[PDB]
Amino acid sequence: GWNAYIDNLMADGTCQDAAIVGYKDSPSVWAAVPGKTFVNITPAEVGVLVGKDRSSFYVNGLTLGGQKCSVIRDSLLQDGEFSMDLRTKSTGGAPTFNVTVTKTDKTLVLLMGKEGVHGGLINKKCYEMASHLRRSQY
Amino acid sequence: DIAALVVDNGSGMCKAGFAGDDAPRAVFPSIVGRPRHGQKDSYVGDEAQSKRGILTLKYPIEHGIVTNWDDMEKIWHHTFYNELRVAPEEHPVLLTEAPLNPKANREKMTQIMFETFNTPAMYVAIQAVLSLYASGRTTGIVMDSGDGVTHTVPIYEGYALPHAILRLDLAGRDLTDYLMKILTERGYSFTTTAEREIVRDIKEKLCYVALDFEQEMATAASSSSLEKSYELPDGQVITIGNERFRCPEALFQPSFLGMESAGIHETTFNSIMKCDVDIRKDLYANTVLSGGTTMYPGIADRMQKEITALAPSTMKIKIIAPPERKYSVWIGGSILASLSTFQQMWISKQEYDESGPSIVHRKCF
Amino acid sequence: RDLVLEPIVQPETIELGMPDSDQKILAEVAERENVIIGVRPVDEKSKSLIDSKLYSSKGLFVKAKSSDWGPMSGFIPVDQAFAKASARRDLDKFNGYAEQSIESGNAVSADLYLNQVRIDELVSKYQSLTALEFDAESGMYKTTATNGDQTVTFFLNKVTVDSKDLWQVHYIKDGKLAPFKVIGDPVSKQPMTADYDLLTVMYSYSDLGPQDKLKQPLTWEQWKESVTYEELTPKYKELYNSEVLYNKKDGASLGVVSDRLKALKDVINTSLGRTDGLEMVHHGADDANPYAVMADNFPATFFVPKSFFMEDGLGEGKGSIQTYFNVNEQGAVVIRDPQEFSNFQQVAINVSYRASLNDKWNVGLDDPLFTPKSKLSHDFLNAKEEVIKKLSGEV
Ligand SMILES: Nc1ncnc2c1ncn2[C@@H]1O[C@H](COP(=O)(O)OP(=O)(O)OP(=O)(O)O)[C@@H](O)[C@H]1O
Ligand SMILES: [Ca+2]
Repeated sequence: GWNAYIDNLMADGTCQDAAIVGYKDSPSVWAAVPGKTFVNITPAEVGVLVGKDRSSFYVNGLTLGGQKCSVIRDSLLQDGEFSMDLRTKSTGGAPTFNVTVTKTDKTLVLLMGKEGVHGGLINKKCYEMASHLRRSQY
Repeated sequence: DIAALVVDNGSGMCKAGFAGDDAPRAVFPSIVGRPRHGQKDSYVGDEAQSKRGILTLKYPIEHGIVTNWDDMEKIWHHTFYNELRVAPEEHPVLLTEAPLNPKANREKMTQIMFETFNTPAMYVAIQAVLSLYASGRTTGIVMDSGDGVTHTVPIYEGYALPHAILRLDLAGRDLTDYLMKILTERGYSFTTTAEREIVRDIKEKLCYVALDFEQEMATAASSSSLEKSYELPDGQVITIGNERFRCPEALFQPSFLGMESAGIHETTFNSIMKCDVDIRKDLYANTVLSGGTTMYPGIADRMQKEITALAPSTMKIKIIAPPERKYSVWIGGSILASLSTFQQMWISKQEYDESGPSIVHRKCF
Repeated sequence: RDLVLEPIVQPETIELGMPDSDQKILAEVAERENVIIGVRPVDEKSKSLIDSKLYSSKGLFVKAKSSDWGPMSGFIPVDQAFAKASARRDLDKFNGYAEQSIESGNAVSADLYLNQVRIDELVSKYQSLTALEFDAESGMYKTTATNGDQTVTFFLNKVTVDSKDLWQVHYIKDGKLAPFKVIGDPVSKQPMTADYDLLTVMYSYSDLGPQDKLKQPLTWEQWKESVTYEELTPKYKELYNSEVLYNKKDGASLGVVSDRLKALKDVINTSLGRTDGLEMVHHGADDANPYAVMADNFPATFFVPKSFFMEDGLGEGKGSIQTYFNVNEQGAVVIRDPQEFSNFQQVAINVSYRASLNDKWNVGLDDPLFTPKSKLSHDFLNAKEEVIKKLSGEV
């Protein structure tokens, strides 16, 4: 299933979380890393990702599976790009993590990096997998 | 292992050297000198300044962004081969970019570095990010005023937030024109380019920030105790009074020049209000000054005062003025490309040959 | 409280060597320009000649050595054998440089005239001439002194010269007494004194500027082509007019000289009120040159900004201090040793100054001590080590 791709993307240990979430019609988590954060993300958050108000979450932030994140870059609605870059938010010096969302023809690919892993590696992996799936018409 | 080259960019000057070191090896004005019409041309730097009386000068960057790529390549040739004299295909190269540099620009930077100089690796770092790296910090707000552009840039975990970036097309050269103008109105006659460079040196040597501008204007109107003299190379002496602080007051009130624009303090505040509510506290506590135009004595205290007057009585306000901040950016670049963790951060020539330039948009942020 | 006072006492040896009036002027320059100014040691006969204000001083062309004893240490002998520090082969090279100067006519060879106030200094104050006694065979008072480790004999003639009762020095060559000679100035035909050699000059990053920093060997055609006939700084117009003055001023200064130091030489030579090419920094004075032999540098001296010495707590970092260095009165500072010098630089850079460096100081000493890249780095990069600690929280 989609979990085979979650398994594949997590293999190299750079990322701590990964998921594939349908965003069309009513969103739903198609596949996710068990026992982590993304599996409990709700459809309304996806609706916020793809919604018309692209400004409020800059000031109020948002949570994903309860982890607060800030949107750094937004190219999620641009053809050829289809990506949004975020980083998690912490309290009391607790580590923060890089997040990448990519948008294919049918799915959202979500990745959470480990401690200190730079967002660019996660971004490269997620975009290349997304390109592979779009190439597969997904 | 390899000293990666550090190559800063700027509206007026350039700074270059080897990564892992305390100060730039080499610096020059980035302008290029074509003939006036020819074999014996000298294109770059102090040589172009020296020959400037018989040469035609050009600036590749205006308001931080590269324009004439053609001679940016010449500036790179002079940096790599003449100032550091080290084969840049042999070393990874750290590059710097102005805020909001157009997408195709950063692609052309990549194309030039990889196709022309066959660099084994590179990184592009935003100057303000280096400035925050430069002293103890990964998160905070940078007020970067250089020669071209003024930016207020909140940064979270080392990542500028472009949505909240504000830009102000007002910097030192407009102040220079203004100072020449209002110095003439004091009874003097500053009008030439030589006179422009002299007024520039006066501004650099004598301006400071008044804590109470109206009171200071009153003090200057009621005596000459703060007035200074300056001796021209022709030995003639001019005197400057309240202009000393009227000039930098323009940073807070551009209306002094007939401009309908907020001062840096209010635009810093508006920048903060565009940011996540939850990180502003740290931003409030990490206000970083960078650029030669932030070197005025008294600017940090006055900024503290203005924000305090504007901000909630609860808000903690901290103005950080690193003392060499006019070059702190370059230090940060040396640091960044120094690191082992940087090994992943290298863009490789192979990635570019396989995937093309658009990886820079995905990988470089 | 001797712990600081011996650090005070050792500077007293240079204060014997170098006049406090000049320490006043150069301290005022160190206030007016926000720079550190180093200077090599000079010694008390140099005090006598500086107090004379009478004569030109040693330069670049006159590569002959600052002499090592007595009256002659006041000057440079025509024979370096009377200037014995370093070894024979080196004094032979210096005699080479003398012969070169003589053939070039950038040195003449000149006769040495001393007046009783100088003798009274040398015997009484300086303890460095032995009592004269008349010999009717020489028609001169014989004297002796340990010029090297050897005591050597000299015969001194009281002569009416410029209508003063000068002593004229003489020495035995091949058993015959010959008048003793020193380097004379080809222009004034008067003996060149020792210069002031300079040690590092250090500036804040706030004026780090390549149009000032760059070191530039060239000479005439390259300069006069480089600058258009009105990209002018006034004296440079004469450099358009004359190749000779360019060769004197830039060629001797040329060294590995930075243009900032080229302007500052004009500033300092003006400020010291000397005239007619009289100077004390003609050498251009970098200690970037390849022959920056180390032990000549000591004990050294500086002028530093008044603001400099009230800046923060002692014990800056691994470079640490508890007794505030070899401070001297008249605002001056002194240093005994490369470790003290290197610590003083390491602090100055922690006042965000930038240190000039040269491998020969380390090569002189054969312990790793002056690499900037590694060793002489300032503790704001220790603060980047704290930045990486933060990232280690990230990383
Ligand atoms: N002593 C001084 N006092 C005030 N301003 C100064 C001083 N020295 C230099 N400047 C100003 O600093 C500016 C150059 O700084 P810097 O090289 O950091 O800018 P830049 O990076 O080229 O500009 P930008 O960041 O817009 O590209 C110039 O506007 C110059 O007038
Ligand atoms: Ca810049």
